[PDB]
Amino acid sequence: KVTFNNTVVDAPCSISQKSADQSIDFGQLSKSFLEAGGVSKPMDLDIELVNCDITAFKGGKGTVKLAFTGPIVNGHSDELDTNGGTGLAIVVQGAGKNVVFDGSEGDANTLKDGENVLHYTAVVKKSSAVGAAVTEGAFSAVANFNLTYQ
Amino acid sequence: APCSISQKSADQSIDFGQLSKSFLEAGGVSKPMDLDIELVNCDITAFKGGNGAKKGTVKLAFTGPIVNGHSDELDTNGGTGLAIVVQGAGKNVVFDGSEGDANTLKDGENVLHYTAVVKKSSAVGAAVTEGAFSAVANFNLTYQ
Amino acid sequence: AVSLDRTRAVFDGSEKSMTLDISNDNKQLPYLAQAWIENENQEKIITGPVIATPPVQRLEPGAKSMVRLSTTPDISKLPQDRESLFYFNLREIPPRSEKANVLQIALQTKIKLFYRPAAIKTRPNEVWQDQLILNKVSGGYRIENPTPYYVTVIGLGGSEKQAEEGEFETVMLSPRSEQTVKSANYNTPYLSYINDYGGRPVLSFICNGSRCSVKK
Repeated sequence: KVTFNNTVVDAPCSISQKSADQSIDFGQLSKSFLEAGGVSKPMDLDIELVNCDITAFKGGKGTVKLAFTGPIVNGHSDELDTNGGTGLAIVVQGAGKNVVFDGSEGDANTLKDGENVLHYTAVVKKSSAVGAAVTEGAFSAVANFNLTYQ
Repeated sequence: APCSISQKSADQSIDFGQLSKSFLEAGGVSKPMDLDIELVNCDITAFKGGNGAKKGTVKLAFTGPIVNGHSDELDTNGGTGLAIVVQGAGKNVVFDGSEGDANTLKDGENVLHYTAVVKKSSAVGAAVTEGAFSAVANFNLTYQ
Repeated sequence: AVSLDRTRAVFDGSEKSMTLDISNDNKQLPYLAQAWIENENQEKIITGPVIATPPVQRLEPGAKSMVRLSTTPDISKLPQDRESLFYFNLREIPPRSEKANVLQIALQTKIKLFYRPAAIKTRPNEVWQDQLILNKVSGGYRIENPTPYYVTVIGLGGSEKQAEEGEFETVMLSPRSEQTVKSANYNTPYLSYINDYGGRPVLSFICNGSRCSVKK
């Protein structure tokens, strides 16, 4: 006789984006425009959930807590501080709600029926820091997309 | 009669390890694993008691619980959606006791080589669920 | 780009070490994978009793590797008749971007890591969650977990279908502990939980007044 053995488990989600380095480019922006109170065009920040059963992020409770984390503009958890000393900050919108990066729970069910991509939009703007001023120069930032399973 | 299964091949185990429910449910197939039947102390030479004996050939047959409509899928004990599929010479094996193809045997020992995999069964409604699974198959030989 | 192989990890106390599989699902670029351990309050711990190694590693495109979980002599100071809670973390470091003015996303997977002493070692598909006791109270039920294991409850309703699809607030009971959850009273209570494999079985109760035990 031959006895076959195996085990089956629920796998955690894996993510990916249109870009291999998981980034979105805001292109060039006018220092004066942002300085005057103008904002960048909201960019599509789409995260594809793969290698898992998405029947936990769907819409229509959740066993997977979802949250974003990154340095924030003091006093503004919804403003993701950036690198480059440009004075700019990044804001991310989920599904009618803003994301916070102080490590606060986000909406883990923002999945539109028939899809495995969570949709967000991100805009660049002058920091809300008192006496902040937009300056020429390239900026960048990294946000941690945290999935904590129960 | 001509041969005898090796002590190690008569009772063997194959462990495919831990698999992803997602992978399986989406049609994923596990890595293959070797399943070898070792025939030892074969005396085909002495298999000369009536040369009708078409060479020292042997046909192997497998038996075990089967998935409805698919006799080439060994059913897993417990659970519901999984299935084991075994291959030889690129040909699938059926678990209803049907004799396989003829294998030429030389004196001494010969090794029948097969490979196995785990996957979702082809049965309708088949749903992969998590947990520990095991499937058992028995085999018998007939010599020609 | 980097992924873990399970949603929870059970560490067999009879073992001194075990491994977890990780993967760089990105076929084009290399990503780094950091791993560390947190205590029950999710605070990072570096000095044991459970250790994660390597703390960081490079994964070429499509590369499969693993993280090792090891224990220190202090592991024996943990209670040996119940489980102890830890958390395992896997977070990637995407390659620095080429473009300027960019935002990058980095995935961090956090899962429960249950230290299971040898004395309570378990068998392949064993169930202990069927020892859960339900006591009806003012506001809902008081879940009682007398087993030496952590039990994660994800549902509680009057039907099997309601236990699963029902809107419930997931709560985890510690070994030998109870807890009250707000809920409507039900004739035939049904509970849903997450087992070692990530499965979500459904338990059916039968009540004898304010007490409800699982139906065998």
